[PDB]
Order: sequence, then C-alpha cells, then structure tokens
Amino acid sequence: GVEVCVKAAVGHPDTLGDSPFSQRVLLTLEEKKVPYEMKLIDVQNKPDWFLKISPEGKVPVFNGGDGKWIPDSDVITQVIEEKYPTPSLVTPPEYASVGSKIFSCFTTFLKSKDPNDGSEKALLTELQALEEHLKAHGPFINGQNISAADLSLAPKLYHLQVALEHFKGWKIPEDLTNVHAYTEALFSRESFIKTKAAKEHLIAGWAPKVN
Ligand SMILES: O=C1O[C@H]([C@@H](O)CO)C(O)=C1O
Repeated sequence: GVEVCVKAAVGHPDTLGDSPFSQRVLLTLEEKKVPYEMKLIDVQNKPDWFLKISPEGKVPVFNGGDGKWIPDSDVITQVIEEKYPTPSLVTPPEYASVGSKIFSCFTTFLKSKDPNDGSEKALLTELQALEEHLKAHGPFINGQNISAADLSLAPKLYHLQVALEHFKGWKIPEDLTNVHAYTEALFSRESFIKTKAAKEHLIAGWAPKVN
C-alpha cells in the first residue's frame, strides 16, 4: 500500500493543508488512480514517528511500499510515473520548464510592501509567457491531455490566485484568456477538488509571511 505524508492545514491537524508540493504528489496519485493512505503532518508540531522517518522534517515524503520514505516532489512524481505508467503523465522535455518562474515571482510580489518595485511586472511577464505557450500549445501544457507539468503548476497557480486576490486584491488580467481557461479547467478537476486546501487555510498559511 502506497503512503504519503503531507502538510496539514495550519491550526487544524486533522485537515488537509496547502503545500503545493504535497498537492502535486496527491494529484499524481489521484489522476493515476493509485490507492494510497494519506498521513497528515502538523508541520509546526511534527510527530516523533515522522521525524524518525523524515529526520530533516521534509514534507511530502512518499512510501511506494518498498520500505523507504522518499522526499522531493520532483523525484516522487517520477517514481510514481515509473511504477504506474498508465495513464502516462510524461511531459515532453521541451515543455518541462513552462511556468517554472511563476511561483517564485508570485511569492515575491505577495510579500512585497513596495507597490513599485517591479515585483508585479515580473509576475505578469511570466504569466504572459504562460499565456503565449497555451495560446500555441493549449489547452494543457502538452496540448491535450494532462501531464506532470500540469500537476506541478496547478497547485502553484491556485496559491497565486487565492493569495494575491485576498492579500492584495490583485487578479490575473482577463486579457490572459488561455491562462484563465487553464486554471478553470485544472481547478475544477475531480482530483484537484479532492486534494486542494480550503481557501481559508491557504490564507492562514500565508498570513504570517505577509506580516
Ligand atoms: O510554498 C508553500 O505554500 C504553503 C503556504 O502555507 C506558505 O507557507 C506552504 O506550506 C508551502 O511550502
């Protein structure tokens, strides 16, 4: 039986949390229909049994059954791909890095207390780049259908949308038609609904960092 340890909601240890790296792994298992047991970890009060298997406190960690817990959502989703090849979620190498700078540009903008430091323009630039790729190779990152790159980016765009809307009243411009089509499609997938954090918990996860 496959098991995964993921972040719990801040202040709510029995509730699924908002780690986008955790969600990437959960989405992968859900989309590949792999049965798994989810273990919720309060990352501000990690249980000792967990530190024994993840001594650096890394979350998520994945146990494919083969008697070992592995970290790093990149590595984990590759291991899952190898163990459960169908449906294939392989993203072509040429598209692997589509949207790679979006999350970091988002977190900088989110935490920016200077409305004119160019952190917004940076984010738009990356969003613009994503909009161009989907315009040419939509609807997903590999046209159709869904692949690993989508399951990595979707959780991050969810953070961007919810957090920027809440903390800065900022929205992805309507002009970016393909991106809006993209997030609408991805966020409404059964797997995404099942594995996403309630928005209040995502907001709670970011609030201390904003302040
Ligand atoms: O990047 C992340 O988004 C959430 C949020 O809670 C910020 O801490 C978190 O746990 C991640 O590591």
